[PDB]
Amino acid sequence: VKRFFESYHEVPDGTQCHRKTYITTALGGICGIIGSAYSVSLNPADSTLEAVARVGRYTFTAAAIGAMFGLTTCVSAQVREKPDDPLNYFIGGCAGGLTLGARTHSYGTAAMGCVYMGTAAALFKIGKLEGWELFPTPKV
Amino acid sequence: MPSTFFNLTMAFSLSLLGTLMFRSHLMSTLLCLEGMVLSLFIMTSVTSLNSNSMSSMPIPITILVFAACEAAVGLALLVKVSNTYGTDYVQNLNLLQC
Amino acid sequence: MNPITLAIIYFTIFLGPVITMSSTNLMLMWVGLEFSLLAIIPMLINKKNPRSTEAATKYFVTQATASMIILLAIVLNYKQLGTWMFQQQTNGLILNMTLMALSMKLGLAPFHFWLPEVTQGIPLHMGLILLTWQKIAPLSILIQIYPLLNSTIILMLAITSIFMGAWGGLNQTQMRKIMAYSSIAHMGWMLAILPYNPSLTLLNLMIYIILTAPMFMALMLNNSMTINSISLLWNKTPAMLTMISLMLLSLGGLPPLTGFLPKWIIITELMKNNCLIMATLMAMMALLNLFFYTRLIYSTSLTMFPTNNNSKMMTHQTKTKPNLMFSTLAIMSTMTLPLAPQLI
Amino acid sequence: MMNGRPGHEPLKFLPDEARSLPPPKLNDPRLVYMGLLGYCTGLMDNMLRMRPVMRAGLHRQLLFVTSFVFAGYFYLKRQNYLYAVKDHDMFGYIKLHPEDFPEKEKKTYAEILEPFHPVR
Amino acid sequence: DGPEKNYEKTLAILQIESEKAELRLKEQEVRRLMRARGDGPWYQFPTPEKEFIDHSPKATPDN
Amino acid sequence: KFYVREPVNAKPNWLAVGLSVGASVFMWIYLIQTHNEDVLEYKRRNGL
Amino acid sequence: QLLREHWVHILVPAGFVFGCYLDRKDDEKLTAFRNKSMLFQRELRPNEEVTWK
Amino acid sequence: MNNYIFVLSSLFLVGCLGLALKPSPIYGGLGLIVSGFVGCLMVLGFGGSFLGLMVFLIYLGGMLVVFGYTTAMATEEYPETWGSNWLILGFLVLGVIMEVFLICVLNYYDEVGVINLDGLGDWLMYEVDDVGVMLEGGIGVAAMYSCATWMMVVAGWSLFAGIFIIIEITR
Amino acid sequence: PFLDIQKKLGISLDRHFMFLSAEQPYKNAARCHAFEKEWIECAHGIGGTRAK
Amino acid sequence: ISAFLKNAWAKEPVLVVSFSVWGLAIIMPMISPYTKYASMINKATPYNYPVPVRDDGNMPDVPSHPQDPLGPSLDWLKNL
Amino acid sequence: LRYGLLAAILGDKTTKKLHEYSRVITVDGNICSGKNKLAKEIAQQLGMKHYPEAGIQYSSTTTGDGRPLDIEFSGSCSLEKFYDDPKSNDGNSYRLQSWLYASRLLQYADALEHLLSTGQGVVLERSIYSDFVFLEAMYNQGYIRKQCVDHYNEIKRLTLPEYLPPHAVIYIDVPVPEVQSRIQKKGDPHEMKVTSAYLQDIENAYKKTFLPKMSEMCEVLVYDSWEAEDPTKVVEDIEYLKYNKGPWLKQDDWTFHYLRMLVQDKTEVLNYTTIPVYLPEITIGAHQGSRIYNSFRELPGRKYAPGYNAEVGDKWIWLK
Repeated sequence: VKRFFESYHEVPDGTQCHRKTYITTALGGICGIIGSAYSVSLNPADSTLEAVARVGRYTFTAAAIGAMFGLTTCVSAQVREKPDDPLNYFIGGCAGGLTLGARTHSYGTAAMGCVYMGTAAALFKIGKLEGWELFPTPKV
Repeated sequence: MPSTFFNLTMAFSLSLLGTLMFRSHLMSTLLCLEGMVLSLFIMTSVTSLNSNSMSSMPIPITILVFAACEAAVGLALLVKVSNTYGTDYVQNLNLLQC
Repeated sequence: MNPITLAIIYFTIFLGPVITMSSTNLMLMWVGLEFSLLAIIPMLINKKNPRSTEAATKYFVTQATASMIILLAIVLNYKQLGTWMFQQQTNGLILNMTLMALSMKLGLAPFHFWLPEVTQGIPLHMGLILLTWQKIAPLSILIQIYPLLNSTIILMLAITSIFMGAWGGLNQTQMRKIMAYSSIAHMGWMLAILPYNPSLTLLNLMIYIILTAPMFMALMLNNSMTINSISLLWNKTPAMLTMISLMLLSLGGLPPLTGFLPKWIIITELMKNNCLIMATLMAMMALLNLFFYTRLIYSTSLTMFPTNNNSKMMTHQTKTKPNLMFSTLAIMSTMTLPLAPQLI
Repeated sequence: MMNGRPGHEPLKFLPDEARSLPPPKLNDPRLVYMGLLGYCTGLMDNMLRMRPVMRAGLHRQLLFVTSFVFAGYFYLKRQNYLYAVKDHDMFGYIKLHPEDFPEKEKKTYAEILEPFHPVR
Repeated sequence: DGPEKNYEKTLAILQIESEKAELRLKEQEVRRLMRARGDGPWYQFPTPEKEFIDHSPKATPDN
Repeated sequence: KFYVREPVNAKPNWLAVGLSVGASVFMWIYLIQTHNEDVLEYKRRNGL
Repeated sequence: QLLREHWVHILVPAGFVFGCYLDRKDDEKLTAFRNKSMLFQRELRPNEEVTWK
Repeated sequence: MNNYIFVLSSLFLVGCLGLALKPSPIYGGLGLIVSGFVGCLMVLGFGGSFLGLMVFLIYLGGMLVVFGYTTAMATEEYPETWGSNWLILGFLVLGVIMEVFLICVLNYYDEVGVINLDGLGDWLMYEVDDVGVMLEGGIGVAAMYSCATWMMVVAGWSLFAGIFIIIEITR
Repeated sequence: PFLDIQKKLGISLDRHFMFLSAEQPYKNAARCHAFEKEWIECAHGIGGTRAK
Repeated sequence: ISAFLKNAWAKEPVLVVSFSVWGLAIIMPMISPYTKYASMINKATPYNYPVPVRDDGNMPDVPSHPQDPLGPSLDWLKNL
Repeated sequence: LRYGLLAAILGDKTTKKLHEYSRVITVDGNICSGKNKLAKEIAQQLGMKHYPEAGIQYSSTTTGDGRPLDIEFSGSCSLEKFYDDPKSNDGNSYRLQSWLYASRLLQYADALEHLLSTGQGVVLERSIYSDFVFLEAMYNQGYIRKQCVDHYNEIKRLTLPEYLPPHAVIYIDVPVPEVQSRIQKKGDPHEMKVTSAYLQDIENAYKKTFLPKMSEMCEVLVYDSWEAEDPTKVVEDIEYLKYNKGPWLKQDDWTFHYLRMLVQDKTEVLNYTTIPVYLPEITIGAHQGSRIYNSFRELPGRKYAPGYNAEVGDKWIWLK
């Protein structure tokens, strides 16, 4: 089910690389699938083969970004013992941004993606640690 | 009752899909809207008859009244589109992109 | 239109939302929605040009599909609970379908694409009606079921609306499209606080209307449907520049003006409910709107674009268009922050 | 939140309970600001219609000021009633549920040990 | 006027603002409890109206 | 005497002027009476 | 007379006097603790009604 | 006679699928006429009468007008049927197959929940007044002249303003 | 009702056929009339949060 | 305007008759003396069983048997 | 009570006022053809109102004091400069032509308002329908550019289709040599510089584009000079003209109402002449524009609204 995704937080970060990398690759692939769906819907391709090619490009790029993010985060948290430190997620986000920039063949996109994705991943780690909740229910 | 209502829900979903995915004719989309209305009317009628809720039998007829008014307005718009362009192809209706 | 038709269509336009707001039966709320949808189309297609017909057809198809989805939700709830009203035990998918269909009717992103085009295709007064009066009926139903709505769905819609309105307004040289994207952004803000405090949704609606109606009236004063067209205000009607600047800045949300209070109070309530990330993202992305309003202010009030020779004949004539309502609404929309506690 | 309050009366601007509260003093700062806003509205209307800003339509300006003050007075009375009702409900709920609002026991700074952070 | 005036005006200001602070804190807890439990004047969500139930004898016995 | 087309606002709309002045006077009189009555009711309810 | 040009020289002084009046009113509103602070807690001298008005 | 209503529902679903696939509006209107007939039959089976006959009558008239309008405006030199486009034909057969497949899949995942092929027809009419007299849906619909006159008022006003609306639109 | 005009006026345009347990033509009790009556009467008075 | 009404009768009798029948349909129910019985008969028609009430001694006007003198009488309908 | 839906409901209907001589009659012809005399006589004999040909100062004469204003306020164009240096470099040619078209549009609005409000017909010399002949002659002679022609065509497309055409058009045909001789006889030191090619272009436009087009919708009457003299004959032709053509037949009270509402707001009439098309010949520039606008608003009887200028004798301001 969807608990496959929530399995990401079982073992402390820095362990079960392969598994966390699989999870993040799945997340990236899903995001790329949705983005390709919207791009094909609005802004239609000239041919069905071209549309399928664009879907493949988007999905592969997003999956690669997610896989790199997960692998780099785990490898950092393992090489340095820090098992729950946002800098690991910042490094992973920068690696994902660099992957995006490389796949797009753009140094500016590489750098901006590194910075933005690293900040986003660090904030996600901080939120998981400190107990923030995206989409809180009305408590008042 | 249960299987009938499941089939009616799926029929409405099919009509909604036919509405959402266009196919170069405005009349066909209007017909899909009519099909959605028909499915909803059947669902309401079946529910009222099964519940013996006689006081709720007015509502199915009001559904038809308002659906018919909407269909008439849609047909008037189709007349205007045909006057403007010569056909009811939705490809022409794209002047507002800019 | 002749007087009988004008009366009979304006009464229907006014009655639709009144019936929805006063009805206890979901079917009669839907009837009010249908009244609005049917009665507004002739006024959209009144002028009869290809753009008017295209806008009317787009509006009709979108709104009819949304109404059918809403009726599906109503009928399924009737089947489930034997009642014509959503209860605490109504199914989550039924409520989600209702929310999505009503957001499609309103124009919240990603169900927003139709709105800027339909706004572009119609005269300015019709755009005013569409962006102000027609929002009340869909929002009333949501405000009636605010304890039942899904916070995740509503917040996704709200943040998407904020982002898409902010980014759309940047690329537009057309005043009607800019108004439509401003509508999308403010509706995102309105929907963000619906699950938590619908009184603030009503407050944001009221302030948005009190700001938008004067903006459309000022646009209608000279039929300024473009940035270049509005730039000639310093020559055609200089006196309105100060109020236009202040109204635009209030729409943007600069503190001292009244338009700040909705964003401020909504952020306060979201934070009270522990919605820090979404509140921060919304307040951060609501600055693109200030940017593309300040661009308008530069073009209209803080500089002087080139003018035409013929505008001297314009200057010669006498004008009588601005009602007594423009001054009242503009002052109320700009200079009312000190009375903030009364508004909430 | 207060729309389901017991004794709530639909579409009632000023319930009878509101008569017990003290009326807004008629030279209140808020009412004076509302009058000032009405005056500014008259001035802006003149400026928009191209009339002597401060000299034209004194009858119109008087009507603006008086109408603004009138509406402000009655609306402020309603708002005072609403705030009084809110405080009434809050204190009543606190009285009803003492176990949820226990009293506090503030130790003195003599017995409190706050950490010291040198500024070296 | 003298230092007493400013001193004992600051005392009054501090009292008022501290009381306002404690009330602002209490209102949030009160609202949280009322919303969570539903036993207060606020957040009383509507239910079907029993005034419009038909209690007269029906056509069939078992109703 | 000056304008070729006699100005649309050559003379005051005396009906409008009278009605506006009367409405302002009535609004003020009613406001003062309402304030006095409200104060009296408040004191009577609270026992002075 | 020459009032139409010189009357404008009463606004700012009027603003200052009105500000002094408003300050006195704000002083009145904070009358609590007038003689009730741990410091400055003397008993009223004969024929004295308030410590600092 | 235990599969009667299920067969009617399957026919209605197939008709709505044919309508959704959007052939030429002529065949779309024919499919909608068949669907309206089957819906009338289902309403009749559930004890209705006035409602089924009325829906059939209304849709007969509506599809007549739609036929006139489509021949006058939504026409093409080679109107498209269901078999004309092989993609449409393939998705039609796929829809039939995916209905016959989902029916079995649901019947397997649970045999009593959403669908119950076993005892199909056992749970059609729940409770009925055996010795009653005034029970037909005509009475419920006619309640609009006394008990629920507001519904009549809104419907009548909608139809009244429809004339002005269409006149203005077509002007 | 977002606006309680019907309660304000005392009129009932559409409040008298909101559920099965309401009034039916010729006193033909609906299906589950007793159960809906019991549920509505139990839930009356207390809020919609409590009644859940 | 008897002349105009007349010209209408001469050239467009159908509309004159339509409006005359409209007016007569509106008026006759008010004038007629039998309009009271139209609803009395509908009330008289018994479509549902008349459920008996439990006797308690405080019921002197409601009969005890179908053929008792007390209760509503339908002789007004018997000779209408 | 300004005209509006309320006034139309309470009365003030155009069809009620229209009579036999509630027409629009437009006199046309090359330069110096007798248009002025012919129009004056037609108007005097038929009871209609004469509208002298709109000029550079029509708007100033029709608004405010009624006096002509400085050319900086009235268009920064000069007919004398046009004739002296037709191929200028400040675009006086096209500035003059666009200003004259705008003035003619304003005058046509005034004439239509008069006709619809009172029912009395109007006799106009030339109109927005025949204005384009001068522009075409300018372009053919090289006095303006294709961009100027496109801008003029765009403004005409935006403005002209909103008004009804004249009922009758009366074209006085006089050949180019006689036009030239009449110009010399008049002896205008600047007008005499007009080349014969320009006049021939005007005649070519009149006879190729105007008359065939106007024949579609109006009643056209072509006269030679010897018939244009003795205007009684032209009036006798008009008095028996039968109008069974054009858009005037399909109008009704609730079309005249909206035409009147459009034509009653002079600001809305000229709205589209000021579209922000940045043609150098017409673009002013912020500094000069603000200078001229302030100088204009400092003119007597122009600082405030018409009823609110105490300097020009307006009274009761404090109660208006």
